[PDB]
Amino acid sequence: GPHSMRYFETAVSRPGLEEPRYISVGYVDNKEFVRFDSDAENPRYEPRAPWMEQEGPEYWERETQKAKGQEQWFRVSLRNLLGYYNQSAGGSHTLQQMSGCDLGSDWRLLRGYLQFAYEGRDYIALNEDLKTWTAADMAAQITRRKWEQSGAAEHYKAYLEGECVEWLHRYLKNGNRTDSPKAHVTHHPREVTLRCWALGFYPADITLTWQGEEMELVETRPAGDGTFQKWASVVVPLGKEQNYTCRVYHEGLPEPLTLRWE
Amino acid sequence: KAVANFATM
Amino acid sequence: IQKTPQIQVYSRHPPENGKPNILNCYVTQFHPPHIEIQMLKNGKKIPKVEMSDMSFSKDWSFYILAHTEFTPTETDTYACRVKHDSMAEPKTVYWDRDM
Repeated sequence: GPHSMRYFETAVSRPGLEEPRYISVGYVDNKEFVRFDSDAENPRYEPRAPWMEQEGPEYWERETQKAKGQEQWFRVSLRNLLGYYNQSAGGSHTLQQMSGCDLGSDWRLLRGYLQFAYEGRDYIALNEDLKTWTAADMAAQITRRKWEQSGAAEHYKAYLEGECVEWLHRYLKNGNRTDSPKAHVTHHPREVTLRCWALGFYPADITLTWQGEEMELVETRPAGDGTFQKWASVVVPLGKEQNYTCRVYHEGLPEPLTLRWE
Repeated sequence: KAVANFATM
Repeated sequence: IQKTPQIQVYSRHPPENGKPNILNCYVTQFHPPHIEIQMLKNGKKIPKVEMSDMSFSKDWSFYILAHTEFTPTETDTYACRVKHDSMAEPKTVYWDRDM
């Protein structure tokens, strides 16, 4: 099937705090595999999956040193943004970045990603063409023009098509499953409530329906054990239980599960 | 491997 | 601008009185990332509350999982109390074994 790599990076300023806290987290197929936190005693990228311990000391030295470079980057950019938005000293501020690559099942590059947010809101993103930028805000135009004049896009493109694809290939060999949902319905004395539960599944993505014709739900939640939970409920007249069926749709299923109150 | 950004904002 | 935390309180394994389990407090969709999460047992703070590393979603909002060892009697009340800049008062949500 398809594959992906992402790095999610955060820098956070607070009022007194001399310097900002920088965190970088790396994901391969949405599972965390490396992490760097400048708050740590010895700040460095650590393996986050046993299959990463196999990387030599060159890996950890080069990656750790890159992260220190990012910390500074985020530090300087955090200063610039303050000025761009005519913000003053005394506030808390956040700068975020997502970057990485999507591969198809053939392992070819489907899509590069490079996006940034300031105060949790879209700031500037590299378009899918990997050549042009989108930047909504007026303040963002100082950066867009700066980055057009500097040819940054070409350099982000080179990383996205080269190094990102290349090391994901490597990681995927070193890292060598969907857990299906077990479903069941519960009964609660609302006129009664039918609650279709879904449990033990991975990945989180899932749909639950209630029926004949096409309801309360909860957001998908982690069990804490790597797997996910969800439920969905409807209010139903008494005795009229069997007239209602729940369908669960998940990628790990051979076909959608069908259930009723039993 | 992580990207190392280019020009600052 | 702040986004107010969404909170769910629930157990890892289907609930059974006397039998060990884990109580989760899942806090999502908030900004900024500074947050205080407490878990409560009959009104009393639970001591060894495990906190996941904070992460963020593709919409740039932050999320985090607090959990703790707990044993669910018929009589005990469990809550999660969240304090965050987006809310003037701390927000409390109670464990409901059926949700």
